[PDB]
Amino acid sequence: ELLVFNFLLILTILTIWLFKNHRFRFLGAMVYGLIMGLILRYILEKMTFDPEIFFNVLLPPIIFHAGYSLKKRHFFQNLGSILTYAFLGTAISCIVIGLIMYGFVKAMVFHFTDCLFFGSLMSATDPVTVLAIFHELHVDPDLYTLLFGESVLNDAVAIVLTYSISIYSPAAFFQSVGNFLGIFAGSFAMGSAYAVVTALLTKFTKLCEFPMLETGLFFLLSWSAFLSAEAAGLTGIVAVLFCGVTQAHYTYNNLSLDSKMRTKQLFEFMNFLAENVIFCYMGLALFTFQNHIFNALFILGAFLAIFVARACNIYPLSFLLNLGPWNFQHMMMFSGLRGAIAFALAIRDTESQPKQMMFSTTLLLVFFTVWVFGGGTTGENLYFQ
Amino acid sequence: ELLVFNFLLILTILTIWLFKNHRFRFLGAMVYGLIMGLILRYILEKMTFDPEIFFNVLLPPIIFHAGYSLKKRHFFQNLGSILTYAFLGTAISCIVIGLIMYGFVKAMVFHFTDCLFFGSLMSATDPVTVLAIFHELHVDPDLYTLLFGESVLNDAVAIVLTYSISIYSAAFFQSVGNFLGIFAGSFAMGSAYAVVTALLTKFTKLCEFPMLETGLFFLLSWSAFLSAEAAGLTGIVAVLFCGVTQAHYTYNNLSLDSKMRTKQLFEFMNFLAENVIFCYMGLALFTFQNHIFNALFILGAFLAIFVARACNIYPLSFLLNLGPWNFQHMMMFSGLRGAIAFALAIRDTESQPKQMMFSTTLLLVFFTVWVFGGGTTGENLYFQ
Repeated sequence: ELLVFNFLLILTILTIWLFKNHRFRFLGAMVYGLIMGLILRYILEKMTFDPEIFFNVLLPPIIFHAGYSLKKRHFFQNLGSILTYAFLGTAISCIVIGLIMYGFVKAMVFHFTDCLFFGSLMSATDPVTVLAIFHELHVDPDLYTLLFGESVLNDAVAIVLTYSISIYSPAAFFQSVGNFLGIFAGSFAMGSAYAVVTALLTKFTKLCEFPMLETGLFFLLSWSAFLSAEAAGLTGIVAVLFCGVTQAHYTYNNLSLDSKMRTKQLFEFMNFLAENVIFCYMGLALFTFQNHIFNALFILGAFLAIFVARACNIYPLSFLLNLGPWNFQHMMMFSGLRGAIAFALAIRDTESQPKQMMFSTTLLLVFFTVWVFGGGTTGENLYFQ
Repeated sequence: ELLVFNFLLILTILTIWLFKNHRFRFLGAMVYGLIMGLILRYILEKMTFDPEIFFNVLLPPIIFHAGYSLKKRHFFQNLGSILTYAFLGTAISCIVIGLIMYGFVKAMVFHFTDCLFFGSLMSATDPVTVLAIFHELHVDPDLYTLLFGESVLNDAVAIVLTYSISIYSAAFFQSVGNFLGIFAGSFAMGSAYAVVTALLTKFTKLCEFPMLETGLFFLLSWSAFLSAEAAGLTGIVAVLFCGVTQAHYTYNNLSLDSKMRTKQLFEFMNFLAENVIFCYMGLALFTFQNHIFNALFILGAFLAIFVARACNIYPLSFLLNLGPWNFQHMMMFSGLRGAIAFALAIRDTESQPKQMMFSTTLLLVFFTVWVFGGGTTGENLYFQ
């Protein structure tokens, strides 16, 4: 694994250079999915040293900046809608299984347990490209906050919800519900406890006179909450650190006054390496030869179902919210990408079932298809408002 | 392994507490490492998993800040004096081998090639505690910049030199060329990436994109370390140290925004050097197969400790007087032993079943020298 890491960096200068050079083009690392892969089709196994378990420990730093960048402009404005969109994860899962179940059934003119697994897997929605486009336009703040809040909550629900399905074993349905509620409640309680401990430590003790000591303690205490989840056996490790929203609510504002900018720059740099996760999408598309061995003709069943499922649970959910404004226009815009986190779930143990491989293959084509919406976003923005 | 890192953080949290309490204490974090091991001793192998190759990849962030923190106030006034201490690593190894050679021969009442490894390894000296004292007191700026000079340079020299004599087996001539060739190639390739970084930020306008140039600087600097290892050029730690020219040119050209961020970001990882400071007791209490020897050869090495830092600086610095120094800084150079020398002793730590004595001996050296470092303010007032 000597020069394997070098290839990750070497291509990344090109990714950095693409953003600066192609700043005004019609339309960064996602472009290399087609051209770059074929040249190396002939080190392939080593470029695959990528360990799934270690993929779920470099993601929490990505999640932390998402929860550390809240502007507190939606806690009393659109928080209720976001909490209403917590049921969207259940809504997407129960509707995706509605159509995809008939998909492979009509293929033969195998169990239902993995059908639920795919539905909960696809529920993640992280339109980072759309959010970046909205931010640079510095417009529609109401849509900016509401969409961003929905994007960081469903994936947190998705990771917790899919685990209970994987351990479903009959009745025993309430056992899976208890595991879902227990893990999610435990993740929030213990995860926020470390943030509270960090907040109270810097609220009374006059440690703010040492900018590095508070900076180092802040990173260690925040990372300890994520680490403690695996030690105690409580799963949802991604959701544990995501609950550090209260960390930016109390610890940031209490007495820092110097590391306020330092915390962002140190942590956004970790989030600035999100192209590595972006690069990993195409990496498993060709390097992991066995992963995409099937590429079966089940795409059309998932292609039609993945958009109609989102279509049939955005307006009805917003219709209920409208009973108790919203411009009646934002629901069309809502339908963005299909989740950055989503890829990691499809690579869980990678061969548990014969169809476990083809879920990743279907997900790979999703990333190669839905990303055109990110490019066709400026035109869509001016189309409506 | 999931909960192994968790126990490292809690003891690392207490390090911040110790440095918080010590504003006026007579005086270090070196205490909790010993205390933590006793609790677990009275989980063992899992705590000290610590892959040997993985120690050399968490080390470069420590070296990078040292080369990036230069005040550019020494290359014009004491550059020659500091470069004269490039032979100090060899000069220390010239006399350390002599005493250690008689240490086991007289005790016996292996071969001398192992003495070379111990002498080259011992030449490292990074008295980070000494620099912290001078900075807080804000005194002796000439002494502060001179001490920082050889302290960080010889660490790279020790790592590159010990490899040549480790494979050395007349045959001594090409070992020097191997040592010189790697060191020469480290400066070329190591500064090659720095030149590329410098020219990119001076011609193309990256000043308007501060969110992007910070990643570019980190990626290019890191790639210098990765390229050296992959290409087969050893002394990869020295290769990243050859990026000292980034602070000379890249840091000053057109950043104007990330100047502070680049310093803080890399210095933040250097603040995580307590893990290196804490990996001693992790291996000094839990690795029962490693440190169980603790042979009665410490006195032979301990006598070599003081004379190594005396038989060289007093003669060599006398030569520099030919072309003041007040004769107080002359004796002050006998500082600490640093923290980089640990990794050279753990190079798979299994060359021979009985030769692992050097790993045992080095661990006691850190404890013995640390208490000497604690009583540094007393020597500061006695001399100056």
